[PDB]
Amino acid sequence: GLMQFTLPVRLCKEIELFHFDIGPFENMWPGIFVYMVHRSCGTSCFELEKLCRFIMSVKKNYRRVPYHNWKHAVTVAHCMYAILQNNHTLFTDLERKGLLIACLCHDLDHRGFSNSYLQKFDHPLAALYSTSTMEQHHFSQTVSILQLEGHNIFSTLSSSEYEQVLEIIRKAIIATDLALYFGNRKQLEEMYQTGSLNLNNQSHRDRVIGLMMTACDLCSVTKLWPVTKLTANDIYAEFWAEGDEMKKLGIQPIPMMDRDKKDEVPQGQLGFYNAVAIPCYTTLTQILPPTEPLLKACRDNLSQWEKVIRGEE
Ligand SMILES: Cc1nc2ccc(CCc3nc(-c4ccccc4)cn3C)nn2c1C
Ligand SMILES: [Mg+2]
Ligand SMILES: [Zn+2]
Repeated sequence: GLMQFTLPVRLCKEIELFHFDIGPFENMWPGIFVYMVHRSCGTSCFELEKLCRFIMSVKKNYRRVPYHNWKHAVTVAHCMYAILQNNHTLFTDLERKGLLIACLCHDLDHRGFSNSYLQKFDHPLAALYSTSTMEQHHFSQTVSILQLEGHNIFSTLSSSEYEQVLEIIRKAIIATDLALYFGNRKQLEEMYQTGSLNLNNQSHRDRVIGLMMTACDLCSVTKLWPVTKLTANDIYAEFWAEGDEMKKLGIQPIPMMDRDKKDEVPQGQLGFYNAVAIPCYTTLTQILPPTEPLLKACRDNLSQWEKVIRGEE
């Protein structure tokens, strides 16, 4: 109860910043998460013993893939921590509880393959879940782990408060399906622009949390350039393995997934920043002004990929 988590001084200061990198010491990542829950939510949000047992079971259910791994989970939770801490008064008690957990769980048991590859392979998960296939699975794995003995971190919530937090987590995880992001951001853009956006309207809040989930999920493009650049190598190592598997099924993959077309990576990142990332952080900054450093960092990284193309690196 009187037992804080404290971080060394450099991590204590830099963890508050949006561009923080959680580091290569895997054994410190649980401590970093608990630290963030404690300042974001409170030392009373969760029973320490249950929360530590939940974190360790979540870790165990992330696989040893190049990108969609335990480090990605904790990275996405840290971006959500930074958003919540820079927007103190905008979020409910239940939302603070649910959103860091949703972020830690959002890619549980990822195999390093897209929804499209599962559907072409005819994976059983593609018959169980016809849209947002991996995302319905991540939510299903989250509920499985919450139901293990001694793992119910929400045990103190009422029946209806429990149902609300699980519903925040479900919508937050479904929203990480990038297919859904384009339409969500268009609606939010129109709502903001015609001044109909209303944070007392639950369906509006839902959309705003959706966009926060996309922003946290893509936060690799908001880091210092050497982090951004080295993370892109992991991102492509997955896509290229999926491309290899597409070629094994007798299907030319898209160029993004074809290792034979490595050379167009710089131009592929430009389209990504222009079509996905910059629009995401722009609309997020319009709705939540203190998230502007994510947009500024994204713009700085777009300019670095421009320099790669001009052969200045
Ligand atoms: C956080 C984050 N999330 C993502 C998701 C996808 C991508 C790849 C983006 C892309 N590359 C290509 C491409 C590459 C080589 C040859 C031809 C085309 C196409 N496109 C859209 N980057 N990414 C990042 C950085
Ligand atoms: Mg995902
Ligand atoms: Zn993710």
